[PDB]
Amino acid sequence: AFSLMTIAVGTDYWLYSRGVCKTVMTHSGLWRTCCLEGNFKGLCKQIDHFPEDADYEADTAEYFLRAVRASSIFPILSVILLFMGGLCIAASEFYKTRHNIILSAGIFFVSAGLSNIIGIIVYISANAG
Amino acid sequence: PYVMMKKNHEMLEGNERYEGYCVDLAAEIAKHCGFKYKLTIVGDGKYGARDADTKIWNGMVGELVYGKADIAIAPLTITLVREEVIDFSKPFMSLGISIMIKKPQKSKPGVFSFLDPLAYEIWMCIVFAYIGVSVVLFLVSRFSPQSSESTNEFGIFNSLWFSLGAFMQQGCDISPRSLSGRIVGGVWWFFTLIIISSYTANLAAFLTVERMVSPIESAEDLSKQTEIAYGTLDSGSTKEFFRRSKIAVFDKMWTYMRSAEPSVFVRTTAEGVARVRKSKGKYAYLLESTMNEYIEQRKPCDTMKVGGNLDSKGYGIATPKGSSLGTPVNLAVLKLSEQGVLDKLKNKWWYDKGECGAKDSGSKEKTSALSLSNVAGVFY
Amino acid sequence: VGGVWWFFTLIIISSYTANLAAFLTVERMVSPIESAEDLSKQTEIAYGTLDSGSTKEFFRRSKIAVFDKMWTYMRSAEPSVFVRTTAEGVARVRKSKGKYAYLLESTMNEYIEQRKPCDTMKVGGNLDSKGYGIATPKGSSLGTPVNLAVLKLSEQGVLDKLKNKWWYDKGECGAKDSGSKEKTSALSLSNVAGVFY
Amino acid sequence: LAVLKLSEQGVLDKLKNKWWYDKGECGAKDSGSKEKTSALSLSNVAGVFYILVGGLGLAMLVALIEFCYKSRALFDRGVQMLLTTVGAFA
Amino acid sequence: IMIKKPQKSKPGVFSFLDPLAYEIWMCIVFAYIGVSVVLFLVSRFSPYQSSESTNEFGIFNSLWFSLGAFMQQGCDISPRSLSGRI
Ligand SMILES: NS(=O)(=O)c1cc2c(cc1Cl)N[C@H]([C@H]1C[C@H]3C=C[C@@H]1C3)NS2(=O)=O
Ligand SMILES: N[C@@H](CCC(=O)O)C(=O)O
Ligand SMILES: N[C@@H](CCC(=O)O)C(=O)O
Repeated sequence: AFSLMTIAVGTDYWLYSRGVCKTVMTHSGLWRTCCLEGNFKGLCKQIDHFPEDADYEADTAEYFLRAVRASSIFPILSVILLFMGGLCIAASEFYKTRHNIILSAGIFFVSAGLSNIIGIIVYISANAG
Repeated sequence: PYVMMKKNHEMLEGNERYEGYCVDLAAEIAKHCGFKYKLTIVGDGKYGARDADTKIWNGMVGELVYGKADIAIAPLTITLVREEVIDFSKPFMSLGISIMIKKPQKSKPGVFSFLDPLAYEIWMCIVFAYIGVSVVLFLVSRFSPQSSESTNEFGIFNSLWFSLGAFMQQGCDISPRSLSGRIVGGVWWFFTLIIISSYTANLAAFLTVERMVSPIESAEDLSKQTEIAYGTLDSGSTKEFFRRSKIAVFDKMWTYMRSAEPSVFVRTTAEGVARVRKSKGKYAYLLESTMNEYIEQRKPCDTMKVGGNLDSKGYGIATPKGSSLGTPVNLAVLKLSEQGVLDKLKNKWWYDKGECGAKDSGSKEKTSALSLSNVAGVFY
Repeated sequence: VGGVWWFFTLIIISSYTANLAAFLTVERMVSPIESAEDLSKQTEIAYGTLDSGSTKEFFRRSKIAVFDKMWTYMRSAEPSVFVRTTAEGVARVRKSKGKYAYLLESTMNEYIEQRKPCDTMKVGGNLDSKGYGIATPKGSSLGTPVNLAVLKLSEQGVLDKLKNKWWYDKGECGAKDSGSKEKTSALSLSNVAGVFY
Repeated sequence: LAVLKLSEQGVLDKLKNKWWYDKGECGAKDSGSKEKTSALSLSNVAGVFYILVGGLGLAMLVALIEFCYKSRALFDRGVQMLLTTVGAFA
Repeated sequence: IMIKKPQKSKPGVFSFLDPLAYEIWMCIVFAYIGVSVVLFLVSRFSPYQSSESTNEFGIFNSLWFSLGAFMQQGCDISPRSLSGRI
């Protein structure tokens, strides 16, 4: 489980849409929107939540969604909690008989899915427009 | 189909070289009038209308006025400019100005069409949330509390079956009875009351109208739009209709006909048909209804007529002024019209080539039942 | 087995309650005879024609077999199917209550249907076409200025505007222009009566 | 005299009807009133998925604290009689 | 007056609670607490082995019956008295 998050954060074929690679299909990702099927190809640029011609100023609901999307805390949280559950389940070999440590592990796995599942929801929410 | 090229032209000879509506109608009138006849084709391939400063007609009637041709049996519009200097017999076919546009796509409902009123991100996020709930309702109901963890009936497999029971709203076998068990059982109940109701509210929306509404069928929006350019045949009586408009929307039609860059007037009708097919909504063509009938009755079947006719003009058998044959010609047409001959000829060419042959007028009523083809998916 | 039959139920039942109040108030139109072929398969209703008429002289000169049957129906029919005026043929249809048909010209049958009481209906396509023309004696001097004048009205749409004016400004029945507009009502017990049965 | 003579015939109004309507029309001016239906988007129903996950984190919290309370280890009949006394007063 | 014409606003994250006004959702919650106390009151009311705990409806279960009855979901328990079924 710890592999498939840290792969998915550090890879960038998240979305197949059409958009500008320089500033027209996109090798679009969670951090770096990249581009395929163009005259220029293989250049990956930094993504940008845009305040220039924004049309969401003084929104209560969007200003929460801008922060959570482009600073993707929830898939980052879904890595660390999945990593923290990995250390408690690694610590059952040595320093065992504590008999509490895998519940402390297993809640961190279940939490890491609840972090992961809402990281999908904020991702589908923001890119729609 | 007024004159069509016969397949065996180089085999056959004379008037048998051609086959068409007028070719049949010429044979019918020559029986009743009793004259030998020899068909020809105009060299212009055009309709005779007037030159600037010259009045010399370039087309069939210019071959008819000037002693070259004797009888003109053709889809020739009886307009005032022609009849003041040629004769017409009484008309043989009724028609008017009408529009050809491409019906774009058929797009009947697929077999998994019932899943449509929710998007496929939602169904994916439902299944993720269904697993996400049922693992949490397991984890709560199985802790260190003799074997008093067993007092909760919720293993994980009863947990998947509870939340499936709560989602499909088909009741449930048991119920959580802890405090934190009833929280997850309560929230998932509030979840499924929104989602299943958002399904049934939106599926009522798909079950009245799921089709296409025609963009320019009112014919005043057709004159309106600057994206949808509209044209007609050059030196055609449709163009000659709008040059003397007295209706205000028809006054605006001629202005964009005049002020289109480049010329939307196409050199033939068949090339004008092929322009709208290439356009895909970008261009419209204006043509006669009986000329727009045969376009629908041929493959690729993607041409259809919107609105009624814009007017009511007619076609005529044409003769020169003072042509002595033209009066038994004129008595022939009233004989052919009453004997059902002309309608039978209007039948034959315009149905038997109904390769498309659909006659799909449409079940217009929005109070129409579900069909088994619409809900075939859940049985699969 | 149960889990799929649940999801089967969720789709079928929610599709059943989609437009259910509409189907209990369909308000169908029956239209028992249309499309002159089906005049000849349901020939028991009594046809009607005008005395001294082109509709007479058309069916007197019958050639098509569907057209020949309906006149050879009317000539041996009892009593005399002919009426002396249009107001006699219209009124004979209205009384007989779906049992007497009258075959008549397309524009009067357009006109009668528009005018209230509006209890009649124009069904079927036109079985031919024919024209009204302004007429002069053979060899009249006025024939040539009139013959040029007919198109000269028609190319301007004057005749069409005069046809737009007169056949629409008269008595309009309610289901002709604004009868398409709809509304909702409570369910009546005559709509749901089979469920109580 | 000519201004009214146009205006009483509605000529000026017809000329005002002509020019301000025949120009460039935006789509939501005449036929923008017409409506249509579409599938629900997840941005439309997103709060219900928040509240579900918002409830699941809460339920795991309360289930944890009843374990920390029970692994560590109470009303009195008198103090609830005082508590129903103060609550009735307020 | 001319302004830059605004964008057509998306619905909020609480768009589910829009078909019923704010004044009703407060009175649905108030009717919920009102029912579950009365359903707690009617049963578990000195019946005459020990009759004081014959019914299964505590205060906490009777909240769960009324929450279950509102969400169109069946529950395990049922009132089972003439005054409690009302
Ligand atoms: N079937 S059709 O509409 O092509 C059609 C149309 C017409 C036909 C005959 C047929 Cl078959 N003949 C009539 C004729 C009868 C008299 C009235 C008009 C001319 C002389 N002209 S029409 O009304 O234009
Ligand atoms: N039949 C028509 C063709 C051209 C047009 O439709 O304007 C004519 O003779 O004028
Ligand atoms: N208008 C018709 C009247 C007779 C009929 O309707 O048949 C005619 O001139 O002959």
